[PDB]
Amino acid sequence: LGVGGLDKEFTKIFRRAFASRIFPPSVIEKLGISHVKGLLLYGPPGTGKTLIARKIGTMLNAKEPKIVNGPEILSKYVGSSEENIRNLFKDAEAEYRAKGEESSLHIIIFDELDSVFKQGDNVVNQLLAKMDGVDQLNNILVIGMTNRKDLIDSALLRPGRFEVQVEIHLPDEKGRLQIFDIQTKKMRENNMMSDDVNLAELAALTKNFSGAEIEGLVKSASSFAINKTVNNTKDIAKLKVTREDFLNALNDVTPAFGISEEDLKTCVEGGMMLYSERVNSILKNGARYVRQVRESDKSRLVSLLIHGPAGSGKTALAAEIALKSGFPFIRLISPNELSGMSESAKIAYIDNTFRDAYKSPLNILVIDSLETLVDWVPIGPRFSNNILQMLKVALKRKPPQDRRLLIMTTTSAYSVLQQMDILSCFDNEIAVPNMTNLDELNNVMIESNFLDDAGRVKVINELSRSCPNFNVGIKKTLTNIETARHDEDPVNELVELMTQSA
Amino acid sequence: LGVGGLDKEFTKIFRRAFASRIFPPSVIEKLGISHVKGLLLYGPPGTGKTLIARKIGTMLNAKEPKIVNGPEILSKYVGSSEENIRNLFKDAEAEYRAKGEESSLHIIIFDELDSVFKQGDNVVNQLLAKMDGVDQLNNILVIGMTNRKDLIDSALLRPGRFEVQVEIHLPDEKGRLQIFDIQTKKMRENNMMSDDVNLAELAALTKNFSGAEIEGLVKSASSFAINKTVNNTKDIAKLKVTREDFLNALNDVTPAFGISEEDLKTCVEGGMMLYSERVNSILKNGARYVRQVRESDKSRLVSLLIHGPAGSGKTALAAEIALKSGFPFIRLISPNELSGMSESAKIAYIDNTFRDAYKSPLNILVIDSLETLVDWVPIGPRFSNNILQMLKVALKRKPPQDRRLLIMTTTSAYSVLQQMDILSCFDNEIAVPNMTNLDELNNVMIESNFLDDAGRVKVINELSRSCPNFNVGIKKTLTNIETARHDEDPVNELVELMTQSA
Ligand SMILES: Nc1ncnc2c1ncn2[C@@H]1O[C@H](COP(=O)(O)OP(=O)(O)OP(=O)(O)O)[C@@H](O)[C@H]1O
Ligand SMILES: Nc1ncnc2c1ncn2[C@@H]1O[C@H](COP(=O)(O)OP(=O)(O)OP(=O)(O)O)[C@@H](O)[C@H]1O
Ligand SMILES: Nc1ncnc2c1ncn2[C@@H]1O[C@H](COP(=O)(O)OP(=O)(O)O)[C@@H](O)[C@H]1O
Ligand SMILES: Nc1ncnc2c1ncn2[C@@H]1O[C@H](COP(=O)(O)OP(=O)(O)O)[C@@H](O)[C@H]1O
Ligand SMILES: [Mg+2]
Ligand SMILES: [Mg+2]
Repeated sequence: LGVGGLDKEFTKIFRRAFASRIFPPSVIEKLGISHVKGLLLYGPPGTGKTLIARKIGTMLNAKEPKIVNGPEILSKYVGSSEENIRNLFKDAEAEYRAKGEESSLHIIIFDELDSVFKQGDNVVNQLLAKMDGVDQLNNILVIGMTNRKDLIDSALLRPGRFEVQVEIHLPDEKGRLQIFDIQTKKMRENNMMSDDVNLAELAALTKNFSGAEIEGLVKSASSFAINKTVNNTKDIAKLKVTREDFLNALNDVTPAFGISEEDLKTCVEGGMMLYSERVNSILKNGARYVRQVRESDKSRLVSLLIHGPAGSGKTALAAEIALKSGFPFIRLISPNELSGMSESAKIAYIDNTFRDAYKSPLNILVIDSLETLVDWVPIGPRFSNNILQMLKVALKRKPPQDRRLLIMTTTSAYSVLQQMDILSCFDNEIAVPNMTNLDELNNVMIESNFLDDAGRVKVINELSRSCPNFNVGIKKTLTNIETARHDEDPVNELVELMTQSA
Repeated sequence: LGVGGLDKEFTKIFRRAFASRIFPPSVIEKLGISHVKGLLLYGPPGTGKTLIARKIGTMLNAKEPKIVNGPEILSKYVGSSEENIRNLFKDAEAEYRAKGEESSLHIIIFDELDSVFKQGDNVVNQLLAKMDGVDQLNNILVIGMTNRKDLIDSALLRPGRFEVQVEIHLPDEKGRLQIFDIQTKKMRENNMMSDDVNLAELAALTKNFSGAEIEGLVKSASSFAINKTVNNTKDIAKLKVTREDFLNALNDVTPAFGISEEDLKTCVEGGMMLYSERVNSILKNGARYVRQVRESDKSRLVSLLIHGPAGSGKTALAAEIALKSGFPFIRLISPNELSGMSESAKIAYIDNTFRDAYKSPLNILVIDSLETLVDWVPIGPRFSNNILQMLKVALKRKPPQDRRLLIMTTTSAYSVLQQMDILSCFDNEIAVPNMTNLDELNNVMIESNFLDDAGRVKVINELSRSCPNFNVGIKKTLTNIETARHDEDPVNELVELMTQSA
């Protein structure tokens, strides 16, 4: 037919809404049943809802559907907006006067149905009165479509109105291998496709692409072969695309529900040097929870707290554990995203982020500096109570239907979180200490190629009686080393910075 | 073609948006790909985004591009505003009905697209309908332009809408040489340009000029040579522009993204004298960080705190370090800039200043009198929490894309910042102490010729017995020395003032 990967939920639509339309009225009169008049489809954008609503009508040989946009009718002035509602059905009315129950099936698509409620009452009255009032047309069938099911009021969902509802899902790996077979077909039968490409590879790499994004990949890959030979010449009738084109294109289309990789990675890491055994222990703990979530049925939600002094290195460890996990979906929430929003906008940004994490089979979330998102200042104290009560719920709600996620949160002010008592949310606590031994500083000096070994010995010797007991974080230690590299005499400056920091 | 310095952007634009229009229709119908309908260009103003749109379309010999300006739609009356969106496409429809699919390309430029969202839903919806709806045209391509990309709703950026996005940067030194080649062409071939000029020099002095400001320079340098002949004369054919005429024009034109020279030099500095050995060490240690930021790869953000008593000389040291750096971009934020603004306007002025600093290769910021920007007063205490949380984030965010900057900030209220808990933001702290020795008072008098030295002994001989332990700042000392000079008995006046001031 033309739609891939929906073979299950395709069946249910036909069974309830259309199979009754195939039989002639005389056997329907024998049963005394009455045709359903509304259907509601919901799911994430770009998944092919309209494609279903169009392709089904071809099997009935029905009229090509009318299509309407909510925001248009709502943003039009009330006058033509009002009169446009009544103008719609005249065709479905007209053939009913001419032919009645022999009349051909009519269909109307009403897009963005939630836009009416997210603030059309006349439209809702008129739209119902034509299908459920006394002026009941039997010709019509209205398809509603929305991204959010929770905004539509139950007054529309009682029987006779929108009585059947279906959910559309992102395609799994068996499905993307079908969607490639649909999109590429014309390139294959004309032999414009090389034979080194193999679609069983491309279905595995496109780990989370939706249906609409796979076209962008095919179209983008094809655009290299054209540009390779332009600049009105021969070989126009001899063009081929190559597996090289199908691997360059993966850099020009970036998926939604993907990995934010210019965050983390190049931004959050300036090193990772295993100066002490305690670092190896923490990275082994972090990697164990990542596999427990992958390989267990019994725990779909885990959340961890990472805490310690300021500048001790918490955020780089939370990112390093994530990039090695390989999960399809990763995002973070940090103060850099929320700057300049009003409080009423901040709560909507947090809420929308969690609504996305319930749509992929595996997920990670990172929350950076929880004490800063709440606006804590100790002089009052002053803080936002509305934002605190949002997070306190979101950390306990479990995702639906065997989806699962791992949450990691970091803080510098454990004494304050204990005073708000929210510590009943977390399943475990990981503590990060500062540096405290001169042997650890020797490892840092070696690993960063400070200077030749004759110099490093004197620096350790000098501190060994000037300040044997110092206590300083790794973030500051790597700064003092880097400024002394540029002075006249590093050995006599680095000691003076470290004793000031001690 | 006549556009310079934008090599890499040109390939990326041509490959995706236009190459598909060059091949014959029969081969595109063979592949089955579909033409891209929208392209988004963003960057700083005056950098040739509109220029590119005209000069690309001439290679296709397409029709002259229509132009419409966002505020010219929005500020009209709604009725004629609404009608104009329907009017704009009338030509593209009419040719399509006459030619069908073989119609020539049409192109439309939509300027200040970010004006529509910062409040347009009708005009947004109608614009989408012509490119994404049932009535979608194949003849059009729509070019969008913005400066503040983050104001675009991501609903515009999904496949099929504004699918491709490109950033235009300020030119580097390899590029500014090409712009002078283009702009001077007519002057050189008519021989109206002297042989004493050297375009490879002027490209180096125009250290941060944008393309639109080099037109202003070349025009202004020509106006001197014209005016030199008027008050209109015979022998006009003798004209030449000369190297000196560019050196005079380079004072009449001043760029954005340049030094705020007169607000640093004339206001903040009023004599710098090396009265004591502590002052040599602060300037030496301050000049080290300026070459760390210039030369090191691994550190791209640095922030310093300068703190100490009132009137000690803190603001004059911050400006003296800046004016010797030679960095291209320098600015300061001080209470004089924000006086009389509303709290909702103060936050907007601070935010916009940091987003300019992220566009140049090297930058400095001075943030003066930190406890005054917050309005802190101890009787309540009262202060603004919304401004404090604006600064606490902005001091930690690293600049994008291998750019770098140095931040310096000054305070008198170290005992208060220790309560607001913001001292984790700063990498090093510099202390500026008061005067305490009569050798320091002697050095200040010698530098400023208070009076002949046979008198100058007596001031110290009396203070040495009247009150040796005087403790005063340099700001008050220079004020006392200047008011005694105009008296009848300078010796007693200065001794009295310093004894009282202590
Ligand atoms: N083994 C390590 N553990 C932690 N950090 C390391 C290690 N090796 C190098 N680093 C570096 O130390 C710095 C730690 O910075 P980071 O921002 O994570 O500190 P932080 O404690 O989170 O700061 P804040 O408390 O202000 O959030 C980074 O530049 C990181 O590359
Ligand atoms: N070595 C020096 N260091 C600092 N200032 C000096 C020095 N020599 C002369 N001056 C002069 O002393 C004055 C110091 O004034 P300035 O406004 O910098 O004080 P301040 O510490 O900023 O005062 P406030 O604490 O109110 O900001 C300036 O006019 C400056 O030119
Ligand atoms: N499962 C699928 N199989 C084939 N094509 C698909 C599929 N999903 C999306 N598409 C393609 O993307 C478009 C259909 O999705 P569309 O209806 O535009 O998204 P939405 O449902 O958000 O309106 C068509 O161009 C269609 O060919
Ligand atoms: N890269 C460039 N090469 C040559 N001239 C340029 C360039 N960029 C800008 N100019 C000059 O600046 C003038 C105005 O630029 P404009 O296209 O209006 O910039 P924008 O549209 O981004 O404001 C142009 O007419 C042109 O002569
Ligand atoms: Mg942190
Ligand atoms: Mg000052």
